[PDB]
Amino acid sequence: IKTPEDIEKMRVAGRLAAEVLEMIEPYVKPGVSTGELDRICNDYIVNEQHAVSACLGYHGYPKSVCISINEVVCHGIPDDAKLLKDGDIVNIDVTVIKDGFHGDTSKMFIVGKPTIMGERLCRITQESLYLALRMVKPGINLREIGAAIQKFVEAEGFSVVREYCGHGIGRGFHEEPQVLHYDSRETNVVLKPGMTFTIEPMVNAGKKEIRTMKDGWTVKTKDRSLSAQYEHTIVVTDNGCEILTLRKDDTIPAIISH
Ligand SMILES: CS(=O)(=O)Nc1cccc2cccnc12
Ligand SMILES: [Mn+2]
Ligand SMILES: [Mn+2]
Ligand SMILES: [Mn+2]
Ligand code: NA
Repeated sequence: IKTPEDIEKMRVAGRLAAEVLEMIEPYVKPGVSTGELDRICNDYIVNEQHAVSACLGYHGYPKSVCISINEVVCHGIPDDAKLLKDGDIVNIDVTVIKDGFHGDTSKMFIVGKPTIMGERLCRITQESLYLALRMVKPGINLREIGAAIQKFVEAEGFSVVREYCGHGIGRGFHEEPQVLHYDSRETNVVLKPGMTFTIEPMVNAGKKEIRTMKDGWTVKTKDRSLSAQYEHTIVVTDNGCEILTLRKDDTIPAIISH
């Protein structure tokens, strides 16, 4: 449970994280390397935002952002040799620390000519984040929120990745609680005002199972189906929530009141 002043620090950090995604958007084009995208992000964070990437060095992570293409579910490592191409779907997952507090958000970019199925998976995944956000208010259990995401996603013939989840966030990067995106008999966390955490559903076109690669980081779908993710950092309010990482292109308001 964060203090008013700490919540303010989270607004600042969350805005910065959102702004990295706004900044990078025009660079997300056929032909660019994920390596360069990462350099551009890191330069912006250090030099213009006077912040730091939370990811760089975190538990040994080598880069400043995670960039995940098509069948890669999460933790794609920027690389100078990996070029974006027409029809790709790409997640850029950003976390910045500013004044001791973390802001954590990601979105999908569609590269070149969108494919109908890429467009669909991306839209449905964002909608699954959106429906979750509209549920958030004190007195609700996280279990219900995980359950609703799962129900929505699967009704689309998609699946929810189980190995990854949203999380409490503040002066730490991945704090309690775990925010599962599916119904779990383990989840029992009733929301309270001032809690800050993320919601970050990872949705596969095919089966839920994943595979980790040999670089200690990159995760793909076991069946090599497409996978998409969107993420926001939020604070629970008296009556709902406030999205700390909102972007210009978000089709949901910052403050959600009940
Ligand atoms: C820093 S990171 O964005 O690459 N993410 C992570 C790093 C290290 C450990 C993690 C565990 C769960 C989820 N994300 C993790
Ligand atoms: Mn991560
Ligand atoms: Mn993230
Ligand atoms: Mn996160
Ligand atoms: Na993907």
